[PDB]
Amino acid sequence: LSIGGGAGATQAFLANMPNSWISMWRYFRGELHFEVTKMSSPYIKATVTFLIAFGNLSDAFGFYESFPHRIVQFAEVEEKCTLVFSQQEFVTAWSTQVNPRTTLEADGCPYLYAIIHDSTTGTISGDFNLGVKLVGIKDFCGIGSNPGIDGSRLL
Amino acid sequence: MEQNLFALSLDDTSSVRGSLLDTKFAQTRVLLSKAMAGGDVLLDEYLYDVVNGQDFRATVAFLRTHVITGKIKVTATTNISDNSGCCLMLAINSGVRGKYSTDVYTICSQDSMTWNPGCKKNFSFTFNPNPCGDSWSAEMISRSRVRMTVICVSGWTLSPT
Amino acid sequence: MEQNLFALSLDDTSSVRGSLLDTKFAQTRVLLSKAMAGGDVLLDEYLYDVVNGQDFRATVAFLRTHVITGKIKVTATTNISDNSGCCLMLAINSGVRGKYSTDVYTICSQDSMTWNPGCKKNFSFTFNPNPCGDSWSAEMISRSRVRMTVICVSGWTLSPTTDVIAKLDWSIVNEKCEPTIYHLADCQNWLPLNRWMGKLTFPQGVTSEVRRMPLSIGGGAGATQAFLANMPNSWISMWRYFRGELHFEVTKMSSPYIKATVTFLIAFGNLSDAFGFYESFPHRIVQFAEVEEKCTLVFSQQEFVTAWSTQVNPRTTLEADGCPYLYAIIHDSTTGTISGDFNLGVKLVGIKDFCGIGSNPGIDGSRLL
Amino acid sequence: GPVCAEASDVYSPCMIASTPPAPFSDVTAVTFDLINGKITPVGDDNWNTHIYNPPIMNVLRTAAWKSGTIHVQLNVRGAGVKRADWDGQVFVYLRQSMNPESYDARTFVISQPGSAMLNFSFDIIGPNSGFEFAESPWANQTTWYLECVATNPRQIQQFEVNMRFDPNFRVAGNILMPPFPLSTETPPLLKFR
Amino acid sequence: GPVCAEASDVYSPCMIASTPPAPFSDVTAVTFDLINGKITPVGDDNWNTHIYNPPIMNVLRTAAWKSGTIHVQLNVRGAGVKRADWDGQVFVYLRQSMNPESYDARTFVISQPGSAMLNFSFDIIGPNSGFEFAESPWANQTTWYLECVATNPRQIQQFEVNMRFDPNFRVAGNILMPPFPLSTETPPLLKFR
Amino acid sequence: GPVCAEASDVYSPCMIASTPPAPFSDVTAVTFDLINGKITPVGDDNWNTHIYNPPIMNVLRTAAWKSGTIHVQLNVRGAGVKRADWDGQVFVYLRQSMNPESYDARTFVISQPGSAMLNFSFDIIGPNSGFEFAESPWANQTTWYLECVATNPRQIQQFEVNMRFDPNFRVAGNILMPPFPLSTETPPLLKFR
Repeated sequence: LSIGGGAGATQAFLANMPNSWISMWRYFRGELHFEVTKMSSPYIKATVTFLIAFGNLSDAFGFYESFPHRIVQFAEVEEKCTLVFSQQEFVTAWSTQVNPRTTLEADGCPYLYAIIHDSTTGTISGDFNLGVKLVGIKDFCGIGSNPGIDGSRLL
Repeated sequence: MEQNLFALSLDDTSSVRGSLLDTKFAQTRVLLSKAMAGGDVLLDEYLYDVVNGQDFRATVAFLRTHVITGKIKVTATTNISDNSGCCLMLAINSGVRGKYSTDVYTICSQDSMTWNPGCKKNFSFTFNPNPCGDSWSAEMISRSRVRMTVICVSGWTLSPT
Repeated sequence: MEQNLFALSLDDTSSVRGSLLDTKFAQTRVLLSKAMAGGDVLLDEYLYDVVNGQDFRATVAFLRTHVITGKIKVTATTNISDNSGCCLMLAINSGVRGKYSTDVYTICSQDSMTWNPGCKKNFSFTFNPNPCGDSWSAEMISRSRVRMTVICVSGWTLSPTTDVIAKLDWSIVNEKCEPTIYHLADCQNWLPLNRWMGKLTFPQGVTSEVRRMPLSIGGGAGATQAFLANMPNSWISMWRYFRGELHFEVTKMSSPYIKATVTFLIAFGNLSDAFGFYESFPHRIVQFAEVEEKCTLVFSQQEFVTAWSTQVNPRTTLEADGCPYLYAIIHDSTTGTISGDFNLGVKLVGIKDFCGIGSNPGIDGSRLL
Repeated sequence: GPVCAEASDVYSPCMIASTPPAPFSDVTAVTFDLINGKITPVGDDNWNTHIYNPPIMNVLRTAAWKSGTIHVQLNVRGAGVKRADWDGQVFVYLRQSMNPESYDARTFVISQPGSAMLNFSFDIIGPNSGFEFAESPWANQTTWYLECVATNPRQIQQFEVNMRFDPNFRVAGNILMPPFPLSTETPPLLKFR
Repeated sequence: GPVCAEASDVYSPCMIASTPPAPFSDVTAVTFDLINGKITPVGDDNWNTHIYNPPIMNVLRTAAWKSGTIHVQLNVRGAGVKRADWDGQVFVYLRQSMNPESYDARTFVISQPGSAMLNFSFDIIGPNSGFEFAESPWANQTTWYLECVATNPRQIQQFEVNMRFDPNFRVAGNILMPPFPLSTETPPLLKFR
Repeated sequence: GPVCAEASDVYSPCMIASTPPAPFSDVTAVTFDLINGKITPVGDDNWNTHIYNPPIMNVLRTAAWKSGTIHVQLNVRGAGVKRADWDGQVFVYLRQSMNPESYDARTFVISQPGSAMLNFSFDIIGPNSGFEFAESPWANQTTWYLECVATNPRQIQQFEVNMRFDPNFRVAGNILMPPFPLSTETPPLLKFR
């Protein structure tokens, strides 16, 4: 959720104008909007669940479902699904961009989580791809000017 | 400051209410074979045991409430490609004795639920563990040995990958 | 039947509410030695860690709620025989660094709670973990490393037969969490300092007893080759001179068996220890019922002619001192049918109608009491 | 110009650091942690690190959360040298974290034969409700280190840091610290006899 | 005068260029393209060209259209030299296009024995609705090159460009760029051992 | 002081004059006619007189009547000299007419080892309705000559005049001029090879 500086790439980061611009502030917050698209054949069925949580979370956790979340299924045709995360899912603003060499547990900024609720499946070999794009921030709030920090985490 | 404690918000006997988030007290993971023509027993287990691992908002309050007032909502999640069929069933029963029949006709006499993950993505319903009362506790269905079951009624018309 | 799930009672963000039963999220067991005269550290631990073992109705929801809306209610349980005294304290602080001072004056600057299990059975209060917000999460106080502490301020006036323990009932009560920020406004309606004043000790016998406390609480409190100071006290040191209505919370930490009448008043330093006519100066006489534990002292503006220096130089003779002093004199004589001391906890909680005068250049350390 | 503006206010000294004694001639620097009161030279170079206890300094390391602006005056004193020989310089770098990526906040460079002073001011603004807990791993908050470097450590004798709180400052929350070692001012003339 | 004004704000470094190593003694200069982040020395003179990636720098070359004012602080560091020997100078030229006809925007000249800094600010104003697409051949729009020259490249060691966005700045439109090479800050002391 | 104010705006160069080549060592000066764009050295001393054609310069000699204020920035560049040897100085005289009686308008004196710059501004106010036709024999109107002199013509290499129009400026009336000789800027480095 620290989309500052831009996205990853070997020995260099690439960034559009917007993202590059929000990097202008140190910390920030506001209502998050998201547009998750299904890019796999409607044959590849799978139920994914989203939520905001922190990094220290184990991969074998399991009780994600105790945190406030949204469950997403896809009808044979439905293509887009909008995710809204109100101000109540963040206690306080967070750093726009954090240092790349930061352990996953030392990270103190929220994360958008995507967990498989049940299990992906199909009668045809294939993958269940999902496009996640942060479209905008409602009631944005930029805090102080950001000195900067070269590059950013890689995903 | 100090205060008298005998009379505090401590002798609460009321049943768990709230959102389906503070109400979620159990999440069980049940697997399906890559092939099962019929009569397969996907998972059988005493109802009360479905909580063993679990630890959700409602879990804790579930056990510690002497008298529950609401039905249990069980919701299954599972979808398969349009070109494939299959039929599952979840059925609860008040009790069981000896080497019982796991057949379909045997379990769907009491509260049951049947469906096809091929056309209807996720299925769910509400039941009442105490078939002759209007109340029931965690310790209840544990002692009266309420058994719930999951079976495959008809195989996959086509095998998933 | 089947149903759409994206829109269900699943994206609930609301803070935990309910009875003190569904609100109890932590129960910590803290022990007491069969003997501990003072300054003992009963138990120190990061706030967030108080939940480690715990598993109550509210526990689970406590961690998984992104934003809590209610204060935390901590309740201690512990009683001891009428013929014995003792004084405990639970104090939370926003953070800690390095080998910190576990002393009393250091921790009670922020939200704290003091009491005597000898006369008041169980003590509790509500605090706000986020001192500058109105919200806070479980993950919050875990990262910002909020440390809470438990200390013994005055020993047992008499030793119990066995070691004892006091339980804690951490709950998230339904109260609005409010901030407590310090401004630099020279004139303030009310400013809290919770700066400790000292552990007064009155030995038995008809000994002529008197104690002085510097009203020049600048720089901080004493310590060998170094001064220790909390944020508040450290902050008021920002001004040269000051004044306003003084509030004080004097607690009894000795067994209710140790009876003694103490009299307070504001006076200067040059006063002799064999004076006697203190009682001609405006004062307040304090007795303690078998159970009464706290007594509030208020000194209005009329007890000070003009503002006074926040902090004065340590190497200043007691007679050359020109700043008021809070006095504690024995009116009659401390007494008891059991060997023990009549300890008194004096803490300056706040200044009503504060008035800070000019910026203070500073001055290293401060008098030692 | 040849006239000098009136420069007022109270600016109690907080952190002072002297350059290594002779014959150390290499270029060396020092880093000040303006918010927590910790000084650290570059390598194992011998500097004279002193942390004072002004009422202001104190509040900084005893106050968990802080928000507002800080006024700073850095003074550079040098050891007497024939003017026309001076080659010293001072590169002061204001930054949020020494981690090599993070870029400078502000950047100064001055070459004053003898000694000079430069006043600047940063803004402590945080994520909470405007407060930034000095280096807390919560929102991966920073602090404010001010790294000063000297070209010729022989001509530049010391870096003095003076800071004043701006009236808009506010803080809440106490951080339990260890007793504070009594540190007095050493500028009076080094007089003995 | 002898007192120094408070000079605040955040001014992250963007472009830095060092003068050719010895024995190059001729007069040489360098040109900065403040809006696109491209540095180019005069001839085939060996300079040390580095382009950093401050949040600010980034937006400049990733934003097609931009309108507002820009604050700049140019710093000049020099290699230690006996003061009374300094003959260096720096002629900074702010201009819209290097095409020989086009006349300077602003013109500066300074001779600071040791090192100095000069702050100035230009206004990016364009034909669209007030926006000027950096060098687009549409309205034959320009950019803003800042050419700095050094008298004695031996005494003047480097030109540092710091720039801050003024609050009235606005931009719209993204220009697809190639991945940005990771460029970190080299000022920490060149310490090895 | 050691920090420098932000000095903005556009100040296109108008008139530039270089001091005579060696071995001319006597004291010499030059006079600028700020309003008509005519440069004239003292005697038959060899200076390098160049008149540029900024949009601003142009209007000045093509506009008969003019009223308002003018901003000026005079820059002095000098040829590299060991600092501790500099004895140069510059006496700039702003005046209405060279006729010996007429007294100076404003008077400046500066001695900057290396090179400096001084900004000042006069007010073109006339008898018509506030307009002053540059040197018209009507109300025996004047103009504005700015005479600059150099102590040591060897250390001081040139006088550069930059001027910006203040927004309150207004002009009316055209004066037929002869075609304007194309005059380009010669500051780029005198690079050949």
